[PDB]
Amino acid sequence: MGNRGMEDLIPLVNRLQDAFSAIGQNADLDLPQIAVVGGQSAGASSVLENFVGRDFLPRGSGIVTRRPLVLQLVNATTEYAEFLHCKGKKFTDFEEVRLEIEAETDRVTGTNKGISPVPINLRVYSPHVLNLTLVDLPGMTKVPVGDQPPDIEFQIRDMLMQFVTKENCLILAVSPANSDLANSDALKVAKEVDPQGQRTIGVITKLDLMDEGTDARDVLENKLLPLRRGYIGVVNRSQKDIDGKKDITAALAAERKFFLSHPSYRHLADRMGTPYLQKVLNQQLTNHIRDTLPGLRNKLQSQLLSIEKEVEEYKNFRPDDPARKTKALLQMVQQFAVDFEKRIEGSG
Amino acid sequence: QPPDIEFQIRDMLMQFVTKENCLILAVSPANSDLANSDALKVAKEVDPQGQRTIGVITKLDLMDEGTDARDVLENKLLPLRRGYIGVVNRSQKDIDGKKDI
Ligand SMILES: Nc1nc2c(ncn2[C@@H]2O[C@H](COP(=O)(O)OP(=O)(O)O)[C@@H](O)[C@H]2O)c(=O)[nH]1
Ligand SMILES: Nc1nc2c(ncn2[C@@H]2O[C@H](COP(=O)(O)OP(=O)(O)O)[C@@H](O)[C@H]2O)c(=O)[nH]1
Ligand SMILES: [Mg+2]
Repeated sequence: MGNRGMEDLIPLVNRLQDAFSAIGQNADLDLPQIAVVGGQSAGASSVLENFVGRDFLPRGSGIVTRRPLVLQLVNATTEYAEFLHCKGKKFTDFEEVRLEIEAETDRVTGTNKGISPVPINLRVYSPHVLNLTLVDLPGMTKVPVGDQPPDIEFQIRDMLMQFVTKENCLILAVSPANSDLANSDALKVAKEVDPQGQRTIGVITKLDLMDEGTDARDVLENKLLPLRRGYIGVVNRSQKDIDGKKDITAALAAERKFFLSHPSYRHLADRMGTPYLQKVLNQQLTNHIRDTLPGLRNKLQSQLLSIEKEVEEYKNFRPDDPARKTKALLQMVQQFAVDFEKRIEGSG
Repeated sequence: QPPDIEFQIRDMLMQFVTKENCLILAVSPANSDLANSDALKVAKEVDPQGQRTIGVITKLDLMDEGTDARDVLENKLLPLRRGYIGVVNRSQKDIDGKKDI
């Protein structure tokens, strides 16, 4: 478990914040939010929790993500979690967090596969995290089931648009490997909000459920459908694994063996896996934080220039200074005589 | 393929399933959530009452270990008037292996 690529980026945020906080101003470290987009049963929830590094989300077959979950990571001296609707309560075990998520979902949506556009806000504190916003959205569908109205498609789409048309947001498009990539819904959305692929990152899931004799080699090599940032293959847990409480360590080891042994993927074994997706995202934050430094320097540079002309004199102040008093006297008298002539004569 | 490939293919479907004296076979794999099928959405829009539509489930040997399609084959998840029929075809390895029908 855990995400150790944050450690190299936490102090940079602290140092810059301490730099501005001393002057009574805050640092515009507007780190982007990460939205996970995909279709029903694509694997989005499994992907997202691997970036957080904690096992707390609900996952499995069926419509499990019935409400948008917004996770806010906050740097803190101790690790704990809390909800907005459980004010005054403290969560010290993520299993309780997962159960609360299901309970809060059913209380509003019912049990017959309902949805609700009102999100759930989870705030996890920890010393090993940045101040990040992570969004876990419901998957998209075509036809209603259970109590879903005829317009279930568009209600889900609007929930999606509110979080992906927002600037400064990484779109993490997850698609299954055992379905034709031309018929993925994630990529249809990405190419409508991010035409040039500057934000979009593709993930290919379910590489271990391919039909025998077929592979995704022309996908992971960015040949079938060119994507600016390429595709990353991942092998998450199976539904049996979820119900079997399979450990994370075993899942990662199996993912490593898979890519190292599959004949069509060995030459890409180092571009794929859970840890590589962490590295790409972390590197994506680091590029953003370092791309904003020029603005911060210019702000401080402008302020010094404005203040410098006066503090040059204040720093040399001595109360016993006849020269200052007489210089002040000549300035006041010259100001009065100019103001006086202005009002009477019209000069100036 | 131009940007409007989606609506060019759809306009071809709407020339054969938008008329009477026609049966429609809604084909969809079983290794994906049935709620996301494009076959049913088209059939439901053209044949709301399910008079003509018949559902087919094509890939039952490719389902993730630990689940099954009973909720569909028993016409419970998305009840369809004429039910659903499950089939198991030749894999890609078999097509290239010259396996007899
Ligand atoms: N074996 C395997 N199972 C997967 C993979 N990706 C997703 N699944 C399964 O697909 C189901 C759906 O997972 P989930 O992410 O909750 O779908 P979601 O509704 O999009 O969140 C789960 O049972 C996962 O175990 C994969 O790469 N390999
Ligand atoms: N293993 C397996 N493969 C299947 C099954 N049904 C279809 N396929 C595969 O589906 C692939 C494409 O089928 P096809 O009918 O051409 O899809 P189409 O583009 O709609 O015609 C073929 O390679 C088949 O081997 C199945 O039940 N099991
Ligand atoms: Mg989900």
